[PDB]
Amino acid sequence: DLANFIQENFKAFGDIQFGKYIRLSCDTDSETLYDLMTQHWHLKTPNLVISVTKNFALKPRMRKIFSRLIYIAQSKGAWIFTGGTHYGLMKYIGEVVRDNTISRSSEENVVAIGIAAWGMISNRETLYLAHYIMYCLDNNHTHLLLVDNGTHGHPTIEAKVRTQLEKYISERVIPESNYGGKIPIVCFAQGKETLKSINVAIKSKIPCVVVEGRIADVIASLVSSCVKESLLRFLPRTISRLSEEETESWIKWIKEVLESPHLLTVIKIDEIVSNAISFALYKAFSTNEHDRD
Amino acid sequence: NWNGQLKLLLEWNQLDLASDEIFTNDRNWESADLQDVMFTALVKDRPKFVRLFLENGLNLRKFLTTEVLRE
Repeated sequence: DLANFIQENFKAFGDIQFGKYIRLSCDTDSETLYDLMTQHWHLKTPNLVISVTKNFALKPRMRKIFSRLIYIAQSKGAWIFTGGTHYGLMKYIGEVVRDNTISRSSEENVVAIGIAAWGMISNRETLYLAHYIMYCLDNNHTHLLLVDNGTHGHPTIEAKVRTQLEKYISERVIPESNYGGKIPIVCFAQGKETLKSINVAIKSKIPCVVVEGRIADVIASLVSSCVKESLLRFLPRTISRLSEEETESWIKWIKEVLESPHLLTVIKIDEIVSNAISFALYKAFSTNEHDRD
Repeated sequence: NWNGQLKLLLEWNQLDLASDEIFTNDRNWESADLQDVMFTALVKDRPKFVRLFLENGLNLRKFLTTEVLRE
């Protein structure tokens, strides 16, 4: 009923089993999207995490860190945000989610809620409940909202609008939320795409967390000649591909990232993840000075 | 030719150095690349190297074909 109604407005979105996904072109109202997600199903968000990762090899500890992160998200009740399902770190997150549900079940659940574009994915049957068979997708994620309107070769088109939604939810006010009406929001960095999304995050006044071989490692090292030295140390091959002027653009982006120290937070080499997240949140709550009184 | 550089370090039982030099993020590898190295790794009783190969995306059930078991 309501679903068939929505298709007309968008100008099709069933469930795949072998969750529910929806297709939207672009410029959709963020308020309408959140309102629809709440109206149809789901519930309010005590705390939601966002992560930006593009293949990467997992390390013996990184798995522990992210498993702990997902366990905390389970404990509190949270939404996670991921981009697409290109296998790698995000696929590992999906696997951890799937393991957690069967491990515990009982009360509550966690949502991955991944976001990506129409074009990058392979063709699939269009509606009611079309089946799907495996540029590629992951089975673990519960729902993925579709973006990028009409494209076939456009890369990373959705990456813009995703950040937009990341900004909206914070603005929404809920009385007696335990955070004075402002739902918390935290960014976790695992490369270049994460760098740009960090600048967007900071411009949106969102605290971010960075692990103690990519831009994130350069940020940790930081803790002109400075930028170039850290860039050369972090990744020999990556810098060579980028042109000389692209390095000036990188200088500008790194300056933007370091502009405000209070919002950003850094981990240091079992509860380190929880402590870092809480610390990040606390710094934002302290900057305003309205919480001080 | 990172494969030969890896073979030499596989001969002598050296893990800590090998991880760093041959298993950084810049270069990539797949199971098809590592099958032969895995075979010898098993034969010569090099356990920690089997751990290192399994961590970095080696599908073990796919590697064990009946011919390899016969061998």
